[PDB]
Amino acid sequence: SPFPLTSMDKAFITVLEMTPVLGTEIINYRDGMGRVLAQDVYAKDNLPPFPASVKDGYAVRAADGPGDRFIIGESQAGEQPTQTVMPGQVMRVTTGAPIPCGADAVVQVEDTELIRESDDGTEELEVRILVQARPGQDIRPIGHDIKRGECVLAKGTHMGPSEIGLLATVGVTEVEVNKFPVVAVMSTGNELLNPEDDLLPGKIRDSNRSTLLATIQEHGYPTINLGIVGDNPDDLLNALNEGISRADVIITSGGVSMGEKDYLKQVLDIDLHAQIHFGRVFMKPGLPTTFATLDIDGVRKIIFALPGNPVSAVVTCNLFVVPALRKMQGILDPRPTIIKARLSCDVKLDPRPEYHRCILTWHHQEPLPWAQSTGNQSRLMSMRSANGLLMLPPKTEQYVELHKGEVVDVMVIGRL
Amino acid sequence: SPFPLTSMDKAFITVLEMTPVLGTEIINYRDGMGRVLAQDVYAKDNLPPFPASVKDGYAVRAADGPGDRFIIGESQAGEQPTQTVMPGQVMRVTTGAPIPCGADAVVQVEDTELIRESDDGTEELEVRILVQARPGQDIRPIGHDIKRGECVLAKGTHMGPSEIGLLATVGVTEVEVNKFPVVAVMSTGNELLNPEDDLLPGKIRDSNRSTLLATIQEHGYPTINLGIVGDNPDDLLNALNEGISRADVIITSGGVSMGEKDYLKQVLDIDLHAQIHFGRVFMKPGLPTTFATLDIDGVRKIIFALPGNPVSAVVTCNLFVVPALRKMQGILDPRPTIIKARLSCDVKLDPRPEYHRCILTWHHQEPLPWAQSTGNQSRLMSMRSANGLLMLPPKTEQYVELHKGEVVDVMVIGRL
Repeated sequence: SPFPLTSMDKAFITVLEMTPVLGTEIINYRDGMGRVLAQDVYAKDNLPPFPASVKDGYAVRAADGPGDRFIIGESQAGEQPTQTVMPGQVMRVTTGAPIPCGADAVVQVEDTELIRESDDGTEELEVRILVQARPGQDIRPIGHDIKRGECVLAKGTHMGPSEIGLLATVGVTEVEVNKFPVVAVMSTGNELLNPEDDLLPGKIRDSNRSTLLATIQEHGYPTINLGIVGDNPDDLLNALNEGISRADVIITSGGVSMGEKDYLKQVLDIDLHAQIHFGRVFMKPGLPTTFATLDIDGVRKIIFALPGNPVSAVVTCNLFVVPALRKMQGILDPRPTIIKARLSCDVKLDPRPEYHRCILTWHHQEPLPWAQSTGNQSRLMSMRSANGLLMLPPKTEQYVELHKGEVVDVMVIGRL
Repeated sequence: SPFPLTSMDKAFITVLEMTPVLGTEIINYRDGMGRVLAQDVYAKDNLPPFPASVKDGYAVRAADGPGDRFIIGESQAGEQPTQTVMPGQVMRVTTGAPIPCGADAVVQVEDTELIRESDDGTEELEVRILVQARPGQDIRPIGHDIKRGECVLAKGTHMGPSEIGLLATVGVTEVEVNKFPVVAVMSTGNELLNPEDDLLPGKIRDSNRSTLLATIQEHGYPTINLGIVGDNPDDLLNALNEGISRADVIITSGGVSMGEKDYLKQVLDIDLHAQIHFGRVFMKPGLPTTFATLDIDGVRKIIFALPGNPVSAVVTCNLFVVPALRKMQGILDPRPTIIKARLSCDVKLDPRPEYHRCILTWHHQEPLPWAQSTGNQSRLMSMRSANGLLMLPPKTEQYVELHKGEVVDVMVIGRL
């Protein structure tokens, strides 16, 4: 130390290379949102499991052709019919009802005309079939949608609502998935008070813990608030030991610049015996960002020591922490989604790659969204929550500034 | 009935026009994610509340200019200094520390050279200042970032992690927000079994409840599972009455096509005394979709009767239900985000506007994402969860088909 400047590219790959994938657990399928399957899932039944009508109408014998027919009964959803349709007969069917024995096609009600009904009008007795049915018409045969023994979901699938619905369909209500990481967050600094506190001389409220915890919670991971820790080695070691005991990932903010600090980087190295992989990153903001791993008893803990600056802490959380968490919970390609957008304002480039929260908006019929950096002046736009992180290239002897309208990379960090 | 075909545009505006905005409640700021503020929030303190150093270095008198200086002490984060810097003196400062009386500028450590330190090396005693400081240099004056009395968040703001961090910063830990809707979901149909059940003759498992509940939960709203209800008027009325009692929004699936059904539309009208605003929509899938409101005791309940077809139920939930829920929880412009994408395959157009789940992907440096419809054939792509809903125009005497590469509208429905 001062630790080497690590390039942004190397820092990012290092995080993903060194981060473990968590082990597996069995869950109820209803709790599956955002989980990654650690097993293939097979169907144990056909869908449909009986031949089913696609339409409201009549189950017919195609070989009878068009003509006038006696209605012998009705096949209704949920009940296996017991009658057999004979020549000159049909059975009323509704969508989803089983096709009765004897019938080999369905004719939809619009292709029929009713001839006779009961005196009280509640039962149809005779119908005119106006068309020549093709065999199998408007019937879903057994297993048309899913066959018994078919693999319907592969291991590695990241589940959303439709996958949960598919598990329900096939009756696989307990599934093996990767665990979610438990993430502990602490803040360090003698100037910090809790949000609930009135100010005292020399002090400010801690906002990083809240911002970071919210960011992690937004992605669905369980969290632990480890509070504010004093900037001294003893208290820091104790807090880190608690985090290691209680969590898979520890995030700290503060204590990583040069000066009064570097207690933190020193404590990680000498007292905790952690391996610090990088301690400075060539990026703006985020220069003092630190990443370490600790191996205990065949388990790898990961530690992120983020800058105390509140803006820097939230940018680095989205760039480094979130992808790591995604890898830990089993997502095969944990990289963030990066989209192309048009800059709303001119921006000056820095020798470091630069990152800034922004709002992405689509304008009428224009194919690319516009990216407007936050914090810098309309009323409505100044109220929206950031959903992007602008990713600006470092300046070069040639490119020193980017202009309004130019296409840039933006990392998605909020629901769009 | 058969109810008039309502255009997709009219159906959508009707839903948003008729849906109420819920009342307000006070919450702890930590629970604020996704909430909409129903109050303006003001700062009661300045940030910083004392003049603060931007840098590690020395607090100086600019009028002394460059030269050799006695270091009289250190100002550290969290402690108000008690000494006054006199001519020819400086005080060590770290980033965030208060500027002592007497000093009017900070010179960063890189613009200095140390002359003398204590015998044990732990305390700096004399330093050479190499530059002419400008008055106020590297100091954040009181209120530079936030002024006492400043409105930092406006009513109508939809909160994310950064807004939660801002509440923590200003110490406003309880805030008035709109309530979230409680959404009850039931399925109807005599053919339906619970996911936990083995199949019986004539029956299939209910997947809609699971898919719909997951979709609603993904957006963060509380839900109630009302189970499977028999397709008969008595049981339907009882279930609806339970939903009305327990929830703000009731979603049913099944019972809305012509035939064995229309018990549901009849029960809503005659027994529940609800106002059905539309009962068919000119769309594919989703034709039988029904929307109703019920006013009791100055409270408006909303009821969506979605198609029983599992694909139709999930498309209609994203098009109609989600925007309604967004309006109920106070979001000022509850419309979904619609983006432009390139079709991955040729598609035939229908006389109805058509909607289909898809996966959006960005390719290397290409500015527009590609949209690939689900369900229709690579391995990896067939595993991803849908994040889009393709919105296809109705066919016209001129446009009958859309080709691979053509730009189409896609509604975002998943984290991208």
